[PDB]
Amino acid sequence: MTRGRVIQVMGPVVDVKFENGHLPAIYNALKIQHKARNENEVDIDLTLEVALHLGDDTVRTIAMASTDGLIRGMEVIDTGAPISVPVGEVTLGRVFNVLGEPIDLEGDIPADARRDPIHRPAPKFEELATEVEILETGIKVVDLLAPYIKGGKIGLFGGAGVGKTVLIQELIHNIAQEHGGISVFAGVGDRTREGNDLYHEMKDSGVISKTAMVFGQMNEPPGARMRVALTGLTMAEYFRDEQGQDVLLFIDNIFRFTQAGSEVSALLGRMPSAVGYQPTLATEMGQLQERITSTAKGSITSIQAIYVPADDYTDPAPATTFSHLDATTNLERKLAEMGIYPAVDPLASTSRALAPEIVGEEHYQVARKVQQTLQRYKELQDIIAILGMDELSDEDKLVVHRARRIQFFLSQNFHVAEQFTGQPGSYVPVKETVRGFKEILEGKYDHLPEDAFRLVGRIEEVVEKAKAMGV
Amino acid sequence: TRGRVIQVMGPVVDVKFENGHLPAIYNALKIQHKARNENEVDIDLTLEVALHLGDDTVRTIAMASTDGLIRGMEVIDTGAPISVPVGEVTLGRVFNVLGEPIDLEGDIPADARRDPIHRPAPKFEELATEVEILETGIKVVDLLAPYIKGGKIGLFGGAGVGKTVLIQELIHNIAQEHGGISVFAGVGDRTREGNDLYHEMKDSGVISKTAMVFGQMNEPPGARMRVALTGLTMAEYFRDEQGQDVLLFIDNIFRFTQAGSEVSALLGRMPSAVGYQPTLATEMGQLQERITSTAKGSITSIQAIYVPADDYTDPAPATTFSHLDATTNLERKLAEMGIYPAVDPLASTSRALAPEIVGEEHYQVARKVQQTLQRYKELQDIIAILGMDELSDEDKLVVHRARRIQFFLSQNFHVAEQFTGQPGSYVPVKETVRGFKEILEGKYDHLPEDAFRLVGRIEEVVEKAKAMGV
Amino acid sequence: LLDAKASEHAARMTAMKNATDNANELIRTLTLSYNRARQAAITQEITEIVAGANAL
Amino acid sequence: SDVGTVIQVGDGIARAHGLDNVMSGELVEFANGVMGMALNLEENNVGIVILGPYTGIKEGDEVRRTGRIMEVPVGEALIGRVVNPLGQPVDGLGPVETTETRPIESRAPGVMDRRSVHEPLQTGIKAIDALVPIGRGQRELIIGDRQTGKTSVAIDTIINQKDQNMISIYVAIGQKESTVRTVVETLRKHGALDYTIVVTASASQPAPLLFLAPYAGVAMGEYFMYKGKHVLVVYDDLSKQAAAYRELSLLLRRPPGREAYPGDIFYLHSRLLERAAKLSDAKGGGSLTALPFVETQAGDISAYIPTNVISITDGQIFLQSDLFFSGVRPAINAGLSVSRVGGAAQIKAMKKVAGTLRLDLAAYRELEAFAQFGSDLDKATQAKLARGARTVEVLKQDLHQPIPVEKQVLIIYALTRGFLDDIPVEDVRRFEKEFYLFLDQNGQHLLEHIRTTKDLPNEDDLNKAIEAFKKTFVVS
Ligand SMILES: Nc1ncnc2c1ncn2[C@@H]1O[C@H](COP(=O)(O)OP(=O)(O)OP(=O)(O)O)[C@@H](O)[C@H]1O
Ligand SMILES: Nc1ncnc2c1ncn2[C@@H]1O[C@H](COP(=O)(O)OP(=O)(O)OP(=O)(O)O)[C@@H](O)[C@H]1O
Ligand SMILES: Nc1ncnc2c1ncn2[C@@H]1O[C@H](COP(=O)(O)OP(=O)(O)OP(=O)(O)O)[C@@H](O)[C@H]1O
Ligand SMILES: [Mg+2]
Ligand SMILES: [Mg+2]
Ligand SMILES: [Mg+2]
Repeated sequence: MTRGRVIQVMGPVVDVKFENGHLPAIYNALKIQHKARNENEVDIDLTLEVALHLGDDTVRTIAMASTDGLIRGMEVIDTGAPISVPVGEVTLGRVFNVLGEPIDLEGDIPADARRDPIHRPAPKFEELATEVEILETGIKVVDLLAPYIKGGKIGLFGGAGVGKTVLIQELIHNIAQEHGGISVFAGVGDRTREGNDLYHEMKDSGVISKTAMVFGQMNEPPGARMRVALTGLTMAEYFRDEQGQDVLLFIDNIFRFTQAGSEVSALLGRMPSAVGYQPTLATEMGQLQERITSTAKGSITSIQAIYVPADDYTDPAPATTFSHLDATTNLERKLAEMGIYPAVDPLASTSRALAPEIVGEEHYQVARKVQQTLQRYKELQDIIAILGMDELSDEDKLVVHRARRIQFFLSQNFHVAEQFTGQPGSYVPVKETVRGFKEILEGKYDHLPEDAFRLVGRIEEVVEKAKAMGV
Repeated sequence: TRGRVIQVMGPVVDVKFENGHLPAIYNALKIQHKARNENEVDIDLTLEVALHLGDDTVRTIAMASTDGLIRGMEVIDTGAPISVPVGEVTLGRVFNVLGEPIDLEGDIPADARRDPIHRPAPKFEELATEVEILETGIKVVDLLAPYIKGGKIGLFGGAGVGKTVLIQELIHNIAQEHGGISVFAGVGDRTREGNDLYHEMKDSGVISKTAMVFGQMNEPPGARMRVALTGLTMAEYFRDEQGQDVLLFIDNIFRFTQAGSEVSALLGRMPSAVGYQPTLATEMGQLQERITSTAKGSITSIQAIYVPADDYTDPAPATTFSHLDATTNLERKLAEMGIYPAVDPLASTSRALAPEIVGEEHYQVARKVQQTLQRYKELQDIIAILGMDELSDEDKLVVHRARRIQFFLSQNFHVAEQFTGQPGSYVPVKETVRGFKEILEGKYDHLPEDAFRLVGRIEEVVEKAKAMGV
Repeated sequence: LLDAKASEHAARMTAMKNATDNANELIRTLTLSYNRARQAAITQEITEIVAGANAL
Repeated sequence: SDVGTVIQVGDGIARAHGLDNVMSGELVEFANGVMGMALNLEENNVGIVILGPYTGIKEGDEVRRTGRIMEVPVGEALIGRVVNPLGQPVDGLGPVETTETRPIESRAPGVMDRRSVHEPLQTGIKAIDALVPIGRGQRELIIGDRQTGKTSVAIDTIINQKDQNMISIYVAIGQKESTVRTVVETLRKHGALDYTIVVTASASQPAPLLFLAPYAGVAMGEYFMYKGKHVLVVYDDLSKQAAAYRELSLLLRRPPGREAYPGDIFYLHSRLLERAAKLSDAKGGGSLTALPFVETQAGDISAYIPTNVISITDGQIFLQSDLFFSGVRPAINAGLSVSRVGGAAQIKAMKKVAGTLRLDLAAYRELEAFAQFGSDLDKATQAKLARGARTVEVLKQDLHQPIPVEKQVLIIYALTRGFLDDIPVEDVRRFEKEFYLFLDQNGQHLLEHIRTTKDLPNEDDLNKAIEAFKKTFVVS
């Protein structure tokens, strides 16, 4: 009947035999509740999600908590539905797990409050809305070279320890104060120290009242980590459609969704492809990322961090995700080690809004002209690496001087960096950012030394920092 | 004694012959079904055996699409290999892999002789190995890798570099003059080029001395595999029984090797190397060792090979390199610089560059050019990092001459009339030696380098410079 | 002129020492990237071979 | 009988038991109403690919045989509608109201049924029309890295086909749906949708429909082609069709290959791209035409999927990111881009004005590389190096700004014949615009002759007009 039995256990994966003619649907949830009937046995609460129909009345299921203790013959109840997450105003101010249970020790959510499914179909072509206006973050490099878009997808690529989370915290600080709207923070594979740290940042700020948080972390079993992103997004989808409020969705590491799928996919019995990745990588990523869209009813802007597996961009997972993103910044380890914070690649980062219409002609001649100076510097990298700058002549000398100025003037002092370096932070408005680049490009500040162009806000700050040195 | 289909696995089919009178490897079968009801589709199919499995069951590769195939149909056993019309009936007409005429010109009679496509290769008792030089009028080949009359010639290159264009220049020159049958076949051939070649043969009148087999890129793999053997059985009949000397043109013989891979997994073979069949060297040997010039008569053979991923270290090109007498390798780096035809003057070598088979004066000039171009290759690294002015007078004079030699290997073809406006040239061998000797001795070094591109004779280079104003 | 020519040759000598030292350092850095790649390709070809062999 | 039952369901792939009379390539119908295609037939299991949401198909559901091979709906009613790979309307706006169907596994027109392509497809981009020409029925590949301008060169082509009796199809494979709605609104604004059909296969769909989408698109255009009207087709990514087959196949369990691609990648791409042709006068002289796309990681020409597709097409247009960031747009590497039909696909004037151009912009590229390492140079090299730079300027062109062919030939005649040398390099882009204005107000006779004759007018008159403008133009 609805009761089914366990037959095989294989790390994350479990196999459930059901009665003939009464099998669960393909994303449906099951329950194990067992009380020890002898000293040897142990007691369990667990829930599982159906993933394949295996033949012979058997359904293969990924699990949502650790399967240690599972004894073949543990009985299974059937929920009849996908994992159902509590939604409404009751979510605001609360911390959650994948199962929907509150982990904040403030109570438990009333059983009569409506809970909606996690797996729902994607939005239709008739509904989607396309518009462009520019979102202002005060960070120099984003505002000139690759501007972010309201209602879009914003992606932060980088290798291990290269500065993804600090840029996310600076974005939270500036944007969520000015936003006037709902926020959701969803942590997939997030270092636990950060979770204790942020909950306290949000309570101290008073910003907690207008936001909700889902966490599944590095310690949890692989199954729970996949479904956590989908869990965060069903709450956000209620705020955009039924309340009608505009929303921000922040995802801590989107790479762990593919990585968790890679481990469980091999045990589910699928064959592997490329560098060990599953044979369903494109479809699984796309099913999640198509839901994250602006609509006629309202708008979601999503800020995502992508961990590159090694410093290898060509690896299949990071490159499948590049196509779904509107604005992208790619941090580079080599710059971080030179001392350029934030470490954005000026020539690799791209966004749909660097168009003469959207950002305006002035912000346009200036942006392309910056890229032209920097690209020449990469060609001259492999000559100046051996001989030095004696071989260079004429235009080569002038181009390297101005490239050094530009590359240090893209670096900034952040309010979130105060916990590492004693300096105060700076916010640079766009009109200042565009104006500043022009004077460097004309050559009006040729005399000032390169060490005065680091970690400053608006251009004037370089003149007083030079005057402190006297060089 | 009839048969029944059991498994249809894309290109492969499995037919179980219950009589116990199973067929043979390399034999061909027939599936002729008329639709009983509206749901079905009429089918006409030929299948060539590959393997005997256990339960009275045989694996077969199809020569048409397996769409509309239903389990339980009927297969008729011919009892022989695929059989092809051979005789004067082939001259002037185009046929499919099975010897059925594609062209609208007519239908071959059932009284005609047919021969079997499969046959053991010629033997050491009756092969032969005399050398003569075949003139083409193309500067690079006539100097650095002379084609040998009665021998195998191979054009190697990666995708989109000129293999097809160079075949059309050789066919304009060599086809008209030769007095013997010429067979042209097209394994894996671009159709927009098969149709163009028919109209080119009709313009000139080469059609009366020619026969054609076409197998397009869009056919099932089985057809692409056997379209090389069909052309070869026709050329063999003209060599052996009629005794006239002959040319064979095979277009993209890599597509023969590539087809085997597709069918290997469905036949049940384990994989080898870079996703290749366990039997690569065998199949290449069986086809290639039939393409010979015997004591009875000569087949001069010209083939195009595609270098699978711009990697000359791949198995299919490497194995192929062992079976050739002359080879020209085409490089995309030269094609980017616009030096056409884009031929490597170092990697292209032929067994005929020996003093006796070409003369002392020819050999001296040829090896001396090859020293100049190898010296320019090492010196380019030093120039790229340190700069050209840093170097000695002898090093400067090498770079001077090597630039001119490399551009003077380029030539204006008749098939480059459509691609480059200018009409085209034929350079006799004596002239090519005179000119290259002048470049090496420095007589023409005063002229500006831009005048050596896409030209035929050295006389022309002097005038082209005059227009520039030098 | 005697000061000028003595100081030139010296200048060329200094540049050439530093140029050679930069080149030899680049050779060890590049050499390791080649070895890292050679090891990488070998593992890939083996895994594609064994994946098809496991399927069949 | 004709009824079976599903035994395995997963990842969009199903196996059924029963269904004895099925054909390879049939359509099969599940109870839920989702449709499917049979691709394998073992002794006890039929292998079926699901063409819809599989979250309602359980083991022990029934599946029943339709009796039809895979068929796509065709008719004049599809023009101006946004549709699925299966003939199902997506834009809203109700039914498509088609009349008949065609197989998606058609045979290509054979040898002896085709003619040399002999008529232009004027794109309105100077570099493509002058250097890398396309003629009706010639396959041309647009290959570049992400965000290099590839989509723009295609959309600009559809917009500049309004006057000619052309029908265009845009197949979006693997694209996010918001982008396709943006493309459709862009076409509607330029008035393009009135003669176009959009086929959509968004990244959320089961990979089987991504795989069927290009075939559906050509199946829709060949209907018009065999009726005589000329057609153009665009495939937004064939590299996403390849990825989708790899999942469809690796999943089916067919063993792997080079990378993890099956060996049947070359067959898949040949089957699709060989249905593009120019039919002969007996068949009524129609034309299909094709523009596939291919994205390459790190901008590399030498790789497995790129070289397979470069082997099938009748030329290529390779777009480079390092040119794109250096101010040349649209950025086309002239050294790596060549057209096999170039020369036949042009009006007589353009053949005479601009014949050596693709090679010319290659000699400048090499002579630039050598002289950055040559110090002093002679007179013949300083003269020639200048022409290439003058040429690279004249080849530049901004987004959504078409230039008619008669104006292209006149500016290239200044460029090839050499009157353009006097103007400094920085003023060349500006000189062009003033020349077009002067030509419209004063020089109606020269343009009249070009539209009338498809040939160049008398040299003395042309020299007179251009020399006179060189009096009017003001320079640094
Ligand atoms: N803007 C900055 N100001 C000061 N220090 C910085 C800045 N950006 C990076 N760093 C330093 O580099 C390190 C970056 O740590 P961070 O928490 O941002 O790593 P991460 O990239 O988010 O880690 P992970 O890859 O695991 O997710 C810290 O030591 C930090 O102090
Ligand atoms: N001699 C030549 N002169 C001028 N251009 C040439 C010459 N040879 C080749 N080309 C150019 O290069 C192109 C090569 O196209 P072609 O299809 O012949 O390449 P391929 O290497 O034979 O292709 P594949 O490997 O797919 O069979 C020609 O269409 C033309 O543009
Ligand atoms: N001639 C031009 N002048 C200026 N900007 C141009 C020109 N041509 C293209 N661009 C710009 O280049 C970018 C091209 O974006 P687009 O998405 O069309 O590129 P793509 O390479 O086709 O993208 P994808 O990789 O998704 O296929 C836009 O910023 C566009 O405005
Ligand atoms: Mg983090
Ligand atoms: Mg070719
Ligand atoms: Mg695009």
